[PDB]
Amino acid sequence: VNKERTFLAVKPDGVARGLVGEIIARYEKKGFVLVGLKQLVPTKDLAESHYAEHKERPFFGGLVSFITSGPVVAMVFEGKGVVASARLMIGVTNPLASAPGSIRGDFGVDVGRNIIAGSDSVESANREIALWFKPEELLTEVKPNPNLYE
Amino acid sequence: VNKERTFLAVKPDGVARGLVGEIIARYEKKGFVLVGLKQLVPTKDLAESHYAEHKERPFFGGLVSFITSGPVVAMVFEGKGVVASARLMIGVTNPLASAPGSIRGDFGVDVGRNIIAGSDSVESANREIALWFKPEELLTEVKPNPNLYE
Amino acid sequence: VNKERTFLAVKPDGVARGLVGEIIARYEKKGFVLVGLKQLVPTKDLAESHYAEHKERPFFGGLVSFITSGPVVAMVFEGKGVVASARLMIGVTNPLASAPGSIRGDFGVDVGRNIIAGSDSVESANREIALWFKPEELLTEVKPNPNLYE
Amino acid sequence: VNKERTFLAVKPDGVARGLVGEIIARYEKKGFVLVGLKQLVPTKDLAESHYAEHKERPFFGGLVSFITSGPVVAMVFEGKGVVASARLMIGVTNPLASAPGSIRGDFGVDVGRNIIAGSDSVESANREIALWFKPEELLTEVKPNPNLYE
Amino acid sequence: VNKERTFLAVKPDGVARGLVGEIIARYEKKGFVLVGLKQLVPTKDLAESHYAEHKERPFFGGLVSFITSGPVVAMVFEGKGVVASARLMIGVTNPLASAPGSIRGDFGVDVGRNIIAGSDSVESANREIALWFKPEELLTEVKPNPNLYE
Amino acid sequence: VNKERTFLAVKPDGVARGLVGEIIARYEKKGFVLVGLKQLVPTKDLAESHYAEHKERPFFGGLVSFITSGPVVAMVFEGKGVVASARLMIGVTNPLASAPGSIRGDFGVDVGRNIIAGSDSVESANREIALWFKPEELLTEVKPNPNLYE
Repeated sequence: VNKERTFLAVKPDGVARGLVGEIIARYEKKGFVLVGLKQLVPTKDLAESHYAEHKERPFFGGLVSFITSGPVVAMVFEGKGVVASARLMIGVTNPLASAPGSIRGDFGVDVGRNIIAGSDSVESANREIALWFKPEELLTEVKPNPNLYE
Repeated sequence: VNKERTFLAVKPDGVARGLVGEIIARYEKKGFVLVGLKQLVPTKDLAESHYAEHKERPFFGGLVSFITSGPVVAMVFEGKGVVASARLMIGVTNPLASAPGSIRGDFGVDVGRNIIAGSDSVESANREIALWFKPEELLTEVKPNPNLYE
Repeated sequence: VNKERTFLAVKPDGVARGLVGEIIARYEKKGFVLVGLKQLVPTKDLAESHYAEHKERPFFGGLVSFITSGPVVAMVFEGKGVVASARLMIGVTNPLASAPGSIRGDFGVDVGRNIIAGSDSVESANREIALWFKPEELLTEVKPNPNLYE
Repeated sequence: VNKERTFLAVKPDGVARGLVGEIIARYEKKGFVLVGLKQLVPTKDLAESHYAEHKERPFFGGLVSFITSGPVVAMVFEGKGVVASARLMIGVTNPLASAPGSIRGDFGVDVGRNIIAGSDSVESANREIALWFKPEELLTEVKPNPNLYE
Repeated sequence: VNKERTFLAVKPDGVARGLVGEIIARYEKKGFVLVGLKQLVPTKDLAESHYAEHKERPFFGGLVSFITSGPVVAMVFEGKGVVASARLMIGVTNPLASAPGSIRGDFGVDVGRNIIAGSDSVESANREIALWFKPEELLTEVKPNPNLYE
Repeated sequence: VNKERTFLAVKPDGVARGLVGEIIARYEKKGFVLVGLKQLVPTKDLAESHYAEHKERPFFGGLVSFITSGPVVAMVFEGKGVVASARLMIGVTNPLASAPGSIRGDFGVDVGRNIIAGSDSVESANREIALWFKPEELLTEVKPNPNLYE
């Protein structure tokens, strides 16, 4: 189904480096539809909840500290297979090993400053969307270019 | 002063044509800082207030109808001379007469589908920002790349 | 009216320099619709007819010789004000004096190797289209993106 | 040998989405030479012949219907290993699984709207070129940039 | 004549912002030929000599201080009318008033951080080239693409 | 460590094709820092030393002949994992088999005209840097954007 949605966050390093527009344009060109979008400086509570799966790990603190250190651009994109497709467009965890053409492959060098993060599964996407966005902040009616889907 | 701000709205035609990222990237490359950003479908009340200066004119209705017909990406950019600079980057009212290199010059053809609109003066910017955005939706602390200003 | 058409020819120097795609993309992004397109090596008869307005001038021979020296990409674009708009996107006769952002301003240096030429008026466009293209080579039904025109 | 040729068709969805110039530019930058180019609306006879290998399959009808639904940009490119190289530049059948950097990976989302198709072998290329183009529509003498081949 | 040369320096702010490649590519696409190129951190003596025309003015000190504050990418480009053409591609002194499409118009905001500077006349170019480059650092034989000049 | 360095040379075919700026921009966008840069026409002695590992092979002569046939743009980039990362950004030896998104994948077609070459290991990088550049030609103090490294 064409209504799958994923959550993407341009982290503070991506915003600070002026990469927001470049990133959004890659998803728009692909044909995914923007369904939610806003810039905010995450609070500690929102960050700890977002990274809750890592809470027992040592690196949890650093992830929380970094994401609340500056503005973040949060967005929700809709489309067929968007969850896995957006991860492929992002690259792998280590930017140095990500292929040229991917966001991290083209712009990043360090695991801890890897620019953007997207949901890893439909289930986590559904959880993340509900955490970061109020229902009224998301488009209800979506209309993709008519030349994108059979 | 380097803290001047302007309000820009990517209208429904610009969002529908997948031009949001392209537009944001032009302002980021220029060195202006994103201070507010969100997508919303304007209500009639917000639209009539935004276009209040034209309320006695015949074309008022059409402007209100069009802007509430679909999603809009609202944003606030900060920087020296941003109000006039952003207008220059946009082009003139008629896209056909706008120079190649400007947003309307590169992407538009009709006055009524001219993609984006920006504040025409600091005073109108201040009014528009307060209409479209709550104070907590705007960054308070802004940090431009350190190589941009003397 | 939205059905005006203009004739554009990417000259041999533009084809040889690998600029065909770059040029077509500029008109597509603008919103003009491709209505005719083909590559051919012009015959002397077609060239002399195309440049017939200059036939009494000394430089006529050189224009004819150059345009028949290699492949040319001929195209017809449709849209509101396309004739004048396409000239503005091209630049002025001398590439050195053309503004950055225009095709000649961005890519050319010499009057005699100025990459592309477009019709100078609706009347000349109508004549040029009929010279270079058979009626069955042109789209009859045209459908522009629906977000381009009011 | 440097004179191998392949047939590429930008399908109706690619033309409708304004991707013709972007696609041609990718092959020009690569160093392949444009040897044939035209826009046409395929007739049913030409479509059934093009897709003749699938004629016994159920999905044959849909392929024929779609390709004759609007304009197509047909082209022939020449160069060493162009047949396999052009397929690699295109991506795999499913755009969602195509790598960022490839045409389908960057712009497509659905198998049935996958933008462009290229010959799968030299033999099929030779058949397709002869179907879509008359011999006089193809360049006989080809001259690649002199810095491309040893 | 096609052998005119101009001197361009990407100042410390341009180097620091990662704009070197973008700038060089604009001149290469235009058709000008790179005849000299190097990165160096200017010494005070070289800076005072470069800005010698302003030595009696108050702002002289600041120009000298800034240009010696970090790496500079110095280059010499060759081609017809390159001196005036390169200035047009750069924009005017104030980046805010420079047109979109020009380097300063697209990337700058402050007079004192205006990214790049080029020779203002053939005479000053000849002086600047001799100051910044040793004769053996410059190409003697130049070969422009053959499709650029008549 | 973040101070690893690699040597890259845009070969004569890359310079001749106007690809210098495009290539430098890819490394700048990635976040690597330019630490050395110059254009020169290699002497036979420098070439034979650069390709010394192949001196017993038949193709040695051709490599030496080609690299001394015209200008070369030599550069040194600094950053974490830059040696392997730059090779990945370049592609594989055969441009036809290099993935779209890589420099050779996007721009090349022949093994002998493969545009650019980078060090294959830290040890060879250290040798190549010392061969092509004098110590005073390299930046001593390097400052990467502060948003690149943790």
